[PDB]
Amino acid sequence: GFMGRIRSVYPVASPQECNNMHLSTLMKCNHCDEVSWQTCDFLKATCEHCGTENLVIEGPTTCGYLPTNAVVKMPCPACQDPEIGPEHSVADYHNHSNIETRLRKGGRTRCFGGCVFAYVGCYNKRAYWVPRASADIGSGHTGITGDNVETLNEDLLEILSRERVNINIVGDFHLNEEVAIILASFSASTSAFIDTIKSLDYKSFKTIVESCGNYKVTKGKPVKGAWNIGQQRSVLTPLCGFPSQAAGVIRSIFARTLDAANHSIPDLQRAAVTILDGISEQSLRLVDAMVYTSDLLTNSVIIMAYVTGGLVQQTSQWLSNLLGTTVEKLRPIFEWIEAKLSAGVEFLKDAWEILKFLITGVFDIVKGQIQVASDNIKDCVKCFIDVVNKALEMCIDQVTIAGAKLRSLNLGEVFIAQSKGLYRQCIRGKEQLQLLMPLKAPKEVTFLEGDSHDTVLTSEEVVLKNGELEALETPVDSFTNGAIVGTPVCVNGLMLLEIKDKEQYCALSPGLLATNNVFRLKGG
Ligand SMILES: [Zn+2]
Ligand SMILES: [Zn+2]
Repeated sequence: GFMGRIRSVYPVASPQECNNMHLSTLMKCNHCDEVSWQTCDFLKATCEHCGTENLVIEGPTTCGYLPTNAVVKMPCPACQDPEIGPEHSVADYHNHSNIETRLRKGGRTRCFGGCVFAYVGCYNKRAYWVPRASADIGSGHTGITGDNVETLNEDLLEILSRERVNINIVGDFHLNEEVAIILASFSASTSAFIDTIKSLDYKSFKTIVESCGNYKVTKGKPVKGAWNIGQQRSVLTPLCGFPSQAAGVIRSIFARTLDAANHSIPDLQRAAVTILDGISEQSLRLVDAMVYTSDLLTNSVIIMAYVTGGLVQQTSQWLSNLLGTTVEKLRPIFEWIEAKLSAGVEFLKDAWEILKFLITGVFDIVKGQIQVASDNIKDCVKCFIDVVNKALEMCIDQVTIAGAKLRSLNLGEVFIAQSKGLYRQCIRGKEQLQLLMPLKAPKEVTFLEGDSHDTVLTSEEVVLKNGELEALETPVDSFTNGAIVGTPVCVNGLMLLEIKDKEQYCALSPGLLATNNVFRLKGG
């Protein structure tokens, strides 16, 4: 506010070095009829569910952890009104502030959740108040003041009066709301928090929380007498009353409630977008960082609706990247997804789970079909994978390399899919190739490009041979756990790596490494 008065409070050079406090009262919201801790100033509170501004009514209140250079900013009626204006006297503020005050020996004060606030001045038509006295139940928390407060107050006390508060992750470590708002408590801007929240894991959560706080972080699954992080606890609780801006965004995002009603998912998505943008210009990028890079667990409708809308584009991207081609022949997959997204809330959590598979799922491509690696694949995901595999099976045909017929996959580029991996049929000419070619044989040698196991090359003598070919389903690692070593052979015009005692041969790649497709010679 006025620089001289603020500097008598804090060793502060500019009003912007002052940190806003988190104030909240437990009260019902007329619009949503729910009783929730609502963020507020001295007179107005906002529902974190409804998002509607309300008038503070008597109830338990708290100021949360007190930050450095703490202030409570409020719109100034006097500064806003045209007649009185930005220049006004301390007592003229108090007349139109419509904030009832108690007169102490130091001057007018106002109390809130165990802090006594004093008015320093207006600045940019906003009043600044500072806490002249502030309780501490430990870790800077101001405690709760109200009628049935001790039950909650005693829990808070046991976690917080410790020199080092103990964070205990009870199960497996996962990004949920409580973890997010604890990390957010350390970030001076929402933008900064975005970068820190990426690729989060127990170690990084441990190093960050411990470096920047009086915390000790334990992953003992068995719970202790301190702050236990299990699952599904709201960030709308005084223990999570951190005052920073990022924490404020995270608390709002995870508290909004959108009624899915009979709306389709792309409708809820458009609704989600506007709700999220009003919270913060960074919130879309914040949720994206949390969902796509740190495996956020939540049941929030807004967060789920924001990311799962679209979905076809995210699915096409996922498909194009692992098939290495355009996926417009796979049209059936996208119609199905459009259809299920139109169902609305019914499909919402299945959309959520499909998305998470696209991001972190573990599979291989075998005989032109996706094969997942885990049997805890959810029922909604098994159904989705079988939608995809049925679309691929429409694109399956037969290519015949000279000597044998091999399973094809016509996807705007023909791929070979007899075995694990998708193989291009790139032919490079013997001209200039590293290994010397007898040129006895036609220069119709074929390579096949794709996933390649490391190879050792005993001798570079090339050995032509002929006879008919057999296509074999067997994987190379099944017969070769160790790196495969061999001397090249060309049968009818493509390099098949060979070891003589084994009756099997494997195809070669540009760069001369071995591949999964494997063949044998007629009659063994
Ligand atoms: Zn409400
Ligand atoms: Zn004023």
